[PDB]
Amino acid sequence: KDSLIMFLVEIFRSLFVSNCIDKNIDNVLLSIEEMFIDHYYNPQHSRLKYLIDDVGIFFTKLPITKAFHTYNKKYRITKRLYAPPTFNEVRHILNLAQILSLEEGLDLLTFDADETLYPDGHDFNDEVLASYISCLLKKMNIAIVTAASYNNDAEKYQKRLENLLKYFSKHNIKDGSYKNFYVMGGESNYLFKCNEEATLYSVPENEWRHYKKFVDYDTVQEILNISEKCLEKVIKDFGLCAQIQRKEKSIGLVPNKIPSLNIKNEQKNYMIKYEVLEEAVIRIKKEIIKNKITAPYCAFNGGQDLWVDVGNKAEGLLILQKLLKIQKKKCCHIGDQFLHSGNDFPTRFCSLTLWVSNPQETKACLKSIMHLN
Amino acid sequence: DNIEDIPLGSSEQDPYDFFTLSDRNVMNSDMKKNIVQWNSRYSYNQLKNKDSLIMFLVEIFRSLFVSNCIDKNIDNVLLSIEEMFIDHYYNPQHSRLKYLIDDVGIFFTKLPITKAFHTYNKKYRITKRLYAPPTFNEVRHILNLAQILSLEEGLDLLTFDADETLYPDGHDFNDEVLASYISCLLKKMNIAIVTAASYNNDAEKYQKRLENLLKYFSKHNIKDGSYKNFYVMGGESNYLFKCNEEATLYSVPENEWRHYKKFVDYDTVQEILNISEKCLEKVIKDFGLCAQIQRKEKSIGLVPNKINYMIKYEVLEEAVIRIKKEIIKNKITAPYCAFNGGQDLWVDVGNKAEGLLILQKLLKIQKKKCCHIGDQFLHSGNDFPTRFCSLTLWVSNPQETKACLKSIMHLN
Amino acid sequence: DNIEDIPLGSSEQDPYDFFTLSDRNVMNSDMKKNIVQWNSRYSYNQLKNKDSLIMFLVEIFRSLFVSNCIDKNIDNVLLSIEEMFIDHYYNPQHSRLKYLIDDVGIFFTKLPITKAFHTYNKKYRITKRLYAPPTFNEVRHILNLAQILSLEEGLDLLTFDADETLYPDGHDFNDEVLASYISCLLKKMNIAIVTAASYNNDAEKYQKRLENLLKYFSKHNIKDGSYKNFYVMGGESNYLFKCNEEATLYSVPENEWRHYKKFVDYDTVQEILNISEKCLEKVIKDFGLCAQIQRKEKSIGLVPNKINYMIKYEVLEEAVIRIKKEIIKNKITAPYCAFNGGQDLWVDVGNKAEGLLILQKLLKIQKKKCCHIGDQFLHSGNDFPTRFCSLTLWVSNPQETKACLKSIMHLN
Amino acid sequence: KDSLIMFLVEIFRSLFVSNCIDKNIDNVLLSIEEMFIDHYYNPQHSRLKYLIDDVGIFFTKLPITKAFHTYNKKYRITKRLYAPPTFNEVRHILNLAQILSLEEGLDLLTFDADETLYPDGHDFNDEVLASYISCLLKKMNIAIVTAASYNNDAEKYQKRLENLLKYFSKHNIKDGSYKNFYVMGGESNYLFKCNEEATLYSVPENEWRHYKKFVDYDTVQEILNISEKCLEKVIKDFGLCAQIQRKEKSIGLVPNKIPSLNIKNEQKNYMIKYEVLEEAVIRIKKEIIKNKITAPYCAFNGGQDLWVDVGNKAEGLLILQKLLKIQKKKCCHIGDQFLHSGNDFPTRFCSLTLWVSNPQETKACLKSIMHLN
Repeated sequence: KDSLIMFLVEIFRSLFVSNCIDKNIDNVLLSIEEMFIDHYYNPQHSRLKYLIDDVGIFFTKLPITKAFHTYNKKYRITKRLYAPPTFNEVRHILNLAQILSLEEGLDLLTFDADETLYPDGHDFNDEVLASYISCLLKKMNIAIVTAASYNNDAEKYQKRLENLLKYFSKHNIKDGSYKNFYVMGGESNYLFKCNEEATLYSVPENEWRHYKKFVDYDTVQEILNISEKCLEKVIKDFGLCAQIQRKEKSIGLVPNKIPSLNIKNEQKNYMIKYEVLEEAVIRIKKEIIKNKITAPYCAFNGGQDLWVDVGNKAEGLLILQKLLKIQKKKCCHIGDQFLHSGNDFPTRFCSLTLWVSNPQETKACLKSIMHLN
Repeated sequence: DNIEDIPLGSSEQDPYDFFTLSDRNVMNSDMKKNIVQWNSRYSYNQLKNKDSLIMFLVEIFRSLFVSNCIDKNIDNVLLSIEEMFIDHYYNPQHSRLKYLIDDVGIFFTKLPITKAFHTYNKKYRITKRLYAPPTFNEVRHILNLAQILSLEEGLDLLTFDADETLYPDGHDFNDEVLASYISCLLKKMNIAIVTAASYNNDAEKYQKRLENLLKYFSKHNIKDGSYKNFYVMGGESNYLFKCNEEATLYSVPENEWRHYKKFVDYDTVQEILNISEKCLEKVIKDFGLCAQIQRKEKSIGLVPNKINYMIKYEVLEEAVIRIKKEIIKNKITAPYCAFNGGQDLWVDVGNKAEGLLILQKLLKIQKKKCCHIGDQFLHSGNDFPTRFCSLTLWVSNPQETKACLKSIMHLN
Repeated sequence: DNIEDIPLGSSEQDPYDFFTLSDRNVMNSDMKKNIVQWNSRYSYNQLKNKDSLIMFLVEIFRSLFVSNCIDKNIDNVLLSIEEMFIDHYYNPQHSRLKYLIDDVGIFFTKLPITKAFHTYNKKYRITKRLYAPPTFNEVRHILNLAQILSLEEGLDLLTFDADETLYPDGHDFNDEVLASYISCLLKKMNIAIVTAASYNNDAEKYQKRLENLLKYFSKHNIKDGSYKNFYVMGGESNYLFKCNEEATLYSVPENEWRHYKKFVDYDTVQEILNISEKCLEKVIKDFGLCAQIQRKEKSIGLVPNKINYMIKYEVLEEAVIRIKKEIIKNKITAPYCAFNGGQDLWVDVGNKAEGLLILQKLLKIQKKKCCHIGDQFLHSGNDFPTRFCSLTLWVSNPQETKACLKSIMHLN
Repeated sequence: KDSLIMFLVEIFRSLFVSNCIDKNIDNVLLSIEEMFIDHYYNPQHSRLKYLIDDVGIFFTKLPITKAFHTYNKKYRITKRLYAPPTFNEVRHILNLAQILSLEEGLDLLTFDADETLYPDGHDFNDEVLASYISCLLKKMNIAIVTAASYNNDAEKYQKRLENLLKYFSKHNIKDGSYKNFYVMGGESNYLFKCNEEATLYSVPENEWRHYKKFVDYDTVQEILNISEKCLEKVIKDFGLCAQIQRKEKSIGLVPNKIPSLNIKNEQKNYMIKYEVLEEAVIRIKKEIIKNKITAPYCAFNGGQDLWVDVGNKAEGLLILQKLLKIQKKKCCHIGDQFLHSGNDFPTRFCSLTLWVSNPQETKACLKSIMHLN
């Protein structure tokens, strides 16, 4: 799951079953906060490292006590006699705590666009969410990391973000704010910026090529050929109706449309069992590790088709960090961890990370970002 | 055979959920739901509680897979499990399968679980997976296949949990392809619809949700008198409707079916609603909720206010347990159902198991010839006991309901 | 208040143990027993089943320790737990503590758990441990301290599970230091001994095990008539003996105490023994065991043959469950106890909870003024319900029994 | 616990609940055996490595199927309708499987003397067990690893093994078998052999010094001083009545005798809570790791007193292996894993290891060693 959330959940459970969760529990909260701050400083030798081995690194001193006190007044979770705090609520607590930790401020806010901004299969379609990103764009750089691989063609990427770009053109671009907006395609392969006319344009590759570690063209082609052989073997033994699609630095297994239960004349994408997709992801990672590949890559499920890309969203996050000359403490990222189950590419060590189950919680977290100043 | 002797425990609580997998607000698309079932710590206890028999088979197949022998001749293990299943069919009480699992229920047919496994495996080749063992969704598909293949003789009654399968996300019936399967099945066998919605005795309100479906019924079914076999049940076991010549529901006279339902002195009914109303009012005050209470004749509910204002899922669970505890505190033995919906809370003085038995006794159908289409993710086990009333099939989405009904259509 | 309404479930089974921590053959010295309690996967489910209330406190203190606040002012958590304990003392049925734990039982005294924690911590400084949280053995010591400190008014009855505490490894009583504590306590309060051994109505055989203890009784206690308060109970609740002028046991007349025990038609008693004897004979044949069956008037047992030939512990567990299942198959409702000893198997048509209540009613003692010294590792929960009859203390070895009795000696 | 045992236990449980455990289950057993042999060959890339990460290395092809079939006829564990196979029984199965795996034979048999041979606090006192070691001594070298630290004084070590040495003198030493017997004191610090007169004598340190990796005298003294400071701090805050005892290369915390509950005039060793001893072991390991000590050492509980020695029983096992010029496949060790809870010194990778809860199971395992030839 996520060992840190389970740590706080189990503590709150045991505090609840003692029938003292609604009294003054500041001694427990302050002790947990002092332990969290003691992991902020001297992280490798903190006591939290022994209690939880996969804490990672904390880049800010979060006020978990003040965050709990603030959230509890809003939802009154301590008043419930029969329902103790849940996994979802503790996730909300740590989200508010991470926002409150950034007292000095941040300059880079990144969104895993596949997970939070647009609902998969459609374009940006949230007028209120565009307004929150709008006012925040003025104060800080906002970057968008998207897994779509359209090479460096900015028109295809604009089709998904057209509504937000139209909002930019109407209200943001007036006072030079528009320069702060950045978009990252592929995983770390294509970069796009915004212009005065509110239209996406690809940044020259030579400007940001030096920041990223080079990956040999022979090595990536080796990766795609391995993935092609595995996907072909997986289609053969499961008798699937899918095909392998190869991009410049991307390869995926996409289902073929077939006539289905709709009578006479209609189509539906061939449903591939989610279990078969996970089996394929494990086979691909097993074969890639067998060939001793050090180059970073990401093989993810993400819906009904499987895709293997070179580079990970963490690499694009660190690219934007090093390019904009921002320290790691002053940048945060909004992304959903339910979609990436096994991780191995989680950015908990690259930048601050927020967990937001649906676009409505994104509005709530972005409202808190507005209130922070 | 009777609701009085059937085990309910309406005022019990399933062990608490900290991960809130039932929260269909956070879980959104089916992709995120399927991720958590792979991780055992995320969903184990919640899962097995919904259907322990399936989990029992998951553990056997898991050990078969990790022994690296799941793809060899495993017919000895499967035949042994089938032999336990048949021995539980012949002698359900005090069987050995009953000893292993207390809540296994009753089997009404000889389950050919071996053939169901061989056929399901041959179609999807799930045994070829070297790194992913068979998951919970696939063994529940096998149990569906085993129950369909078991049902060799035929059916007379088909029942649908209408809130779960027929209505998309609370909307009205809007699946024309599904109507064709339902119409062809009504021609051959009786079709019963049980829905938790309580619209008093207003037949037009119940028809409004089934308006699209009844249009297909009037187009093709009205020709051969199959419409008489169609029945709808309101409340949970409180109101009964049949179909007339036109595509409109007409209420069955109360005197015709009154005796089949277990008697409730009615004074207790409104005592239940008064306790629930006081608890919900206190819950609204305590959490400052923006909601309204809708009270029916024998039903009461807590519904969010129109913008819909969001009610915290955990507050809904808190209020359900408060109502059950306060109902115990007044020592009320009447069978009822207080369930936690996605956005709404509802307390009904009926149970869908009670209405299923009422439909069985009215139509004078034996239990072997009765089946039920229902999703076991949403309904708690204490409110509706699984496989105690009839054969039970599990369907997660309208597509699997289509496939099950198509397979039932080609029966024998 | 009565054995008839008390919850037994004599024919139930505790969830199976794969690690066999109860196997005192493999576990040998107390060092190896203490190792496994630190690992949660080794002993969790088995432990909590023996005393869930203690485990409930372990989880709270575990979360307090991992919060790195167990050594700060934790009096708010402890006072809240104490407030739940007192609320469970006033209203045990339907209390909130009863909601958290179903098998908590009844409290007969206001537990000062806060003071018991503060005193136990101040003596051993268990809160100073930075890497090891408080274990199960230390919280069960605190519960012992909380129950002794709770008992403020005083005692009239003291009961010993003789098989567990008095006899060393099945030998006769051979602890002269313990006799002094027992003698001083008899002077002030009545002392009752319940032992599972069944020697028919032979008072000399029961005395042979207590011969060393009765020598001390005759030396110091006989002077002040305290010997009259001493009572011994054979079988499990079948035979009763008192003390006479000399250091010899004399049987209490049956007519004096017959009515207190729940009636058994006796014909069922021998039906139970016949079922058990047939099951044990089949078990001996099936596993080729070298053992003998000893049948008493109202007791029957399976005992290893003299060289002692070793009987596999798991075969003993298998035979216990076989006997319970076959007893159910004949639908026998009489309260009995079939327990799995270390080397022997025994089926008694009595229960130590039934005999404890018989001693309570005979001496006309209120439950608040009754206590029991017993080890909860050996006795299963279904046979002897914990804290349903009187206050219960947990003792692992003769040394802790000495310390508890010394603390009881200085009471008020 | 021990992940491998749990693997077999859970499989046997699921086989039992299917009500097929008494039928022909050779397909499951042979598949598990083939998987075990496939981890014997190419161990780093075996499928067992993925299913169980801590399998370690297997030095022989064990016949787990034949071992189960042999054991089942003896105890009829498949006939039990209500009790599935336990942790103890599966441990017995793997013991028999490891014995049967040594078809070619072994030349070195080692006993953790603290755990199996003598019951703690007493000397060797098993006439029948001495007979089994007697006949086995002729065919193979038998070594004894004991944690007692008496320097290189052979008289103190003979006091614990006097009964077995007397058995050696009467029946073994007649035909030159006595030369095979070896004893290892400390952990890997003192070595003893047997002579014609059946009396222990210390082997010269220079003969076997080269095989063991050298540990600086400054480093071991650093270890003992750290342990002395920790034990002193532990005695101070718990108010214990114990004292620190320092040997050449050993240091321990030993309880002080105090007058106890026995009236007037008697003594008893001060009881130290087992929880305090575990807390001290963790503190000592934490401080030693903080000072970056690479030298092998062992800090164990083992009763009522705590002892910290330099070197581990694994080092003595490998010393005797390299000294006697024996391949790892032809040597086994009999020791109990209940006493060493957290391990970190388990010899599952050094040699074959048997698990034997009491001296009676040692007699049973040594009878099987007799039957192997």
